[PDB]
Amino acid sequence: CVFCAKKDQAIDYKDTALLRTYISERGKIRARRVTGNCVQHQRDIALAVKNAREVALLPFTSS
Amino acid sequence: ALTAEQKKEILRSYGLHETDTGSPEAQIALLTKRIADLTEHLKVHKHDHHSRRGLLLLVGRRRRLIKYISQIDVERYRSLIERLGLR
Amino acid sequence: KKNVPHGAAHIKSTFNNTIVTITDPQGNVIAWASSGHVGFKGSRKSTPFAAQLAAENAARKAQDHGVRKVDVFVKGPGSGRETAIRSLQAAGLEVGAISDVTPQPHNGVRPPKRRRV
Amino acid sequence: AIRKYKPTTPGRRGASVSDFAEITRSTPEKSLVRPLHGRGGRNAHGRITTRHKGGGHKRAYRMIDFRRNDKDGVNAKVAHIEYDPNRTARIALLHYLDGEKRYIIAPNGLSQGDVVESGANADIKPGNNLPLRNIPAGTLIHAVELRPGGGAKLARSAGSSIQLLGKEASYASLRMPSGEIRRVDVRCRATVGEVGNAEQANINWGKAGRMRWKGKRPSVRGVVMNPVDHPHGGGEGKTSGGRHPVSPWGKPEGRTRNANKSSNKFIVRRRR
Amino acid sequence: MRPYEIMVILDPTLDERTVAPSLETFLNVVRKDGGKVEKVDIWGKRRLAYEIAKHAEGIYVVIDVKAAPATVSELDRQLSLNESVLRTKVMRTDK
RNA sequence: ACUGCAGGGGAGACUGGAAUUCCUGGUGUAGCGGUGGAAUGCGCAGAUAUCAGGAGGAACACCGGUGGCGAAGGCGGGUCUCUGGGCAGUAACUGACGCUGAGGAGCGAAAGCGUGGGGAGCGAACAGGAUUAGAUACCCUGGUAGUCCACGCCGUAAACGGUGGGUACUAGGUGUGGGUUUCCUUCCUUGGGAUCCGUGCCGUAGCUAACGCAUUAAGUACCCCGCCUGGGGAGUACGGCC
Ligand SMILES: [Mg+2]
Ligand SMILES: [Mg+2]
Ligand SMILES: [Mg+2]
Ligand SMILES: [Mg+2]
Ligand SMILES: [Mg+2]
Ligand SMILES: [Mg+2]
Ligand SMILES: [Mg+2]
Ligand SMILES: [Mg+2]
Ligand SMILES: [Mg+2]
Ligand SMILES: [Mg+2]
Ligand SMILES: [Mg+2]
Ligand SMILES: [Mg+2]
Ligand SMILES: [Mg+2]
Ligand SMILES: [Mg+2]
Ligand SMILES: [Mg+2]
Ligand SMILES: [Mg+2]
Ligand SMILES: [Mg+2]
Ligand SMILES: [Mg+2]
Ligand SMILES: [Mg+2]
Ligand SMILES: [Mg+2]
Ligand SMILES: [Mg+2]
Ligand SMILES: [Mg+2]
Ligand SMILES: [Mg+2]
Ligand SMILES: [Mg+2]
Ligand SMILES: [Mg+2]
Ligand SMILES: [Mg+2]
Ligand SMILES: [Mg+2]
Ligand SMILES: [Mg+2]
Ligand SMILES: [Mg+2]
Ligand SMILES: [Mg+2]
Ligand SMILES: [Mg+2]
Ligand SMILES: [Mg+2]
Ligand SMILES: [Mg+2]
Ligand SMILES: [Mg+2]
Ligand SMILES: [Mg+2]
Ligand SMILES: [Mg+2]
Ligand SMILES: [Zn+2]
Repeated sequence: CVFCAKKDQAIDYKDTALLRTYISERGKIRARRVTGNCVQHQRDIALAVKNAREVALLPFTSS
Repeated sequence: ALTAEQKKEILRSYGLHETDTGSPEAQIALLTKRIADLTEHLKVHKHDHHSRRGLLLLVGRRRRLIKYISQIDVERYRSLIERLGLR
Repeated sequence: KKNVPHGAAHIKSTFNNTIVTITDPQGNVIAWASSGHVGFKGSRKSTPFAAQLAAENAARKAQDHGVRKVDVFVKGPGSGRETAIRSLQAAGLEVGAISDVTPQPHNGVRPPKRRRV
Repeated sequence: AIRKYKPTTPGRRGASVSDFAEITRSTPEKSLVRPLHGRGGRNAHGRITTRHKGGGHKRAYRMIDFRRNDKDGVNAKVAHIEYDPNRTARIALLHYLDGEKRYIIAPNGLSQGDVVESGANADIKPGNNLPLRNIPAGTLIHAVELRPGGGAKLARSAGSSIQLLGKEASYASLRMPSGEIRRVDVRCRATVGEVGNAEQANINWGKAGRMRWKGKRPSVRGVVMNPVDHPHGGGEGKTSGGRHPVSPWGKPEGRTRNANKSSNKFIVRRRR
Repeated sequence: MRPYEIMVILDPTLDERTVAPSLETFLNVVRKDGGKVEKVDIWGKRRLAYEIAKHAEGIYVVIDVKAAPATVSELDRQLSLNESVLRTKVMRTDK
């Protein structure tokens, strides 16, 4: 888990450069087992991705 | 709710000796404040059954404590009833 | 009497039929020959042979209108989903890119009940 | 909001009445009152043109302001919510800051004491009156004008509202309470919000006398008349009318709107 | 008073000049109620990931206010009521 | 009590996009739909298909699991407001204030009921087609109540772990969620050990008719409560309460 490995690296819905990973090529959130995030940081990533999609910084579906 | 300082005014007013937090009187005062506040919460949101259950648990605990203080010292019991309220 | 050099091919392949429609890049249809339009009927409309026949019919009808290259959008859980592309290729058209546009709800409308067959 | 009578007499068994809890100052404003007299459904010839009217309590008209044009930018304060026998909605008395008294139809959520604004620079709050150009789409409005400066005509009953659909060039699209899509000029005015007293339709009048008070006279079914009086009359026992249902003047049921009326250009979809 | 972070998307037809003074009124509605406005950072035009109100562009602004909940509710009601605002998103920078 | 911690726990308000349906317009022409195979059906008065715009309701893909929270029923689009409980650490406070609980009260899936609203999709009843000896069904085409919302009622489920609550004790092995913590403190490993609270699998003693349970007991004991006494008749009649 990167966020456990190095602390004080905030997850936020405005940091699209960090959220570009953890989303598939089609814009779907990557599974926990393929990114190695812990449960809490996986939840944080999913929340940030959902908010970014909602506020239109990321596509809902990059078909 | 009941932030730290908010509990502090109650503890200063109802505790016994400058550090009392677990006496029956202090506990009954805190429970009464929580019960009141949760009652104004429940006047709106009539369908918050999950919080009404917490209200019920607090009421039960306060009833045990009032019974205990009545058993142990009726004068303290009477003074606390007059300071807070009954029935 | 039209002339559209570049177009799009939509192939809707269901469990019961297949429809091939050729449009201009703006969404206006040129030719649309389908599996039932080709001589077929009933459950034969789902076989890959019917799909490739319909693809040939549509491809030649569009070439008659002046199409040389089509982009392909396929959708549906059909069987002729690749045979139609192959027929479009080997009936005088070049396809290039192929896209999947099967509609995927985000857990929306309730589906019909499961068949107890 | 509806109070139910106890079944003390046969005439009050299922009856109900308003609680009148929103009403303050049970008396009207003396300078805004004009007289009315009943007409029994009689026209200038003295003949009955509308049946089933007459009787009923004496009423006094209260001057309702349906224009709201001359006080743009002047704010008003709601002083009282009062009863009005002439409509189903309650009315509010406004004290303008210049010192003028006016009645407007009380919207939903216009408690006494609130401030009310008019004109293009007013907030989108219940009781504010704006031109349709200034109201964002998707808003519930009432007391809408059909022509600029013509006065409020649409959505004045209790509980009514009009849902503003959108403004294209110079026309607004409205969904009226009947559910039909009409198109009006964007220079028309409307009041923001929904008309109050929305629960009054649940009132059960208990007895015939209570309707006589409101001024409705009894209605005789046409099938228990004689053939000279109604097309449904006649028969030996009781009948269904010996023909397809018709009006007392022989008109059959069916659409009665003029087919080539001049306002068809403004009607997008007829009601369902 | 709590720390809130309001991010706004505005109509691309607006020029990036009058945007700073335009929202000063929505900031004064907070200042009168007795809040603080720390950073009013502006991002400028960016291409939205999808069509919002038939605009493929928009001006992103972050408000970063700190005031009472009723004041913030009044603020975002006024913004959503405004015609130049496309989207509004209010969050708490603390828990 | 203080300090931290995790959480689809609850209620209210606002709000997002995918998709289905319908409406308007463009292109366009003869089929579409459906099945084991068909027919009913829709269409040729311009359908299906495809593109743009609009309306409206309901459910929230990926995250997502065996995982979390809740007394149970149950709980996952987002944000804000209000609100309940749990765990760990400290040991600051009270000083047995505990446990259970007949009756009683509250909560309690879905279907159902009342008043009002809403109604995309699905779909009891109902209709047609098909199959069949028949087909009041299964399959197909439609389709009303209902499903949704507000406010009340109802009080039942294979409401299940088919296992009442509390407490102590009795080998281990191996996953996973939430803490604390020295040492190995970098062996950067966020690995190992120790401890507390959960949630799984496997296993000794022991228990069991057997199946199996097995530190989350169905083992060893103590406290309180509910229930059983052959199968039907019957959770039915009569009486009563709601
Ligand atoms: Mg005369
Ligand atoms: Mg009449
Ligand atoms: Mg009659
Ligand atoms: Mg007679
Ligand atoms: Mg006569
Ligand atoms: Mg006659
Ligand atoms: Mg007759
Ligand atoms: Mg007769
Ligand atoms: Mg007869
Ligand atoms: Mg009849
Ligand atoms: Mg609700
Ligand atoms: Mg429809
Ligand atoms: Mg069309
Ligand atoms: Mg179409
Ligand atoms: Mg001591
Ligand atoms: Mg108990
Ligand atoms: Mg009992
Ligand atoms: Mg209940
Ligand atoms: Mg139900
Ligand atoms: Mg109902
Ligand atoms: Mg019924
Ligand atoms: Mg109803
Ligand atoms: Mg159906
Ligand atoms: Mg069916
Ligand atoms: Mg039948
Ligand atoms: Mg039972
Ligand atoms: Mg269950
Ligand atoms: Mg049982
Ligand atoms: Mg137990
Ligand atoms: Mg036990
Ligand atoms: Mg474990
Ligand atoms: Mg035995
Ligand atoms: Mg086992
Ligand atoms: Mg046993
Ligand atoms: Mg019985
Ligand atoms: Mg009985
Ligand atoms: Zn982590």
